[PDB]
Amino acid sequence: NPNPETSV
Amino acid sequence: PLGSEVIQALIFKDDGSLGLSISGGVGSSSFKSGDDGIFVSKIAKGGPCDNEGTLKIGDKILSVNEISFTGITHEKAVEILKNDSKYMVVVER
Repeated sequence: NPNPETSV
Repeated sequence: PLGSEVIQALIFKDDGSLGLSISGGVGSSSFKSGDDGIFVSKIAKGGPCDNEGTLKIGDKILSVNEISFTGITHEKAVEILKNDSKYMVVVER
């Protein structure tokens, strides 16, 4: 499964 | 010690960013055990989220401007947080 960390 | 705490924080954007990085979401690898949800995985030092001081890494985002973040995808959370200048974020710690 994708494990993304997105900067917001 | 107090269990899950529902905390609230009003953050104003600077340079089109809130100063926090999120992880998790429905359809994504969970940030914590068997818990889908948007989590504050990072806080940019010197940014808005850091200068407000209420939110902390590891908190599950429950709402953003009364938009329920429970049961949403990671991409939906990113699409929402990147819209407005004020953000009323409600989290559970």
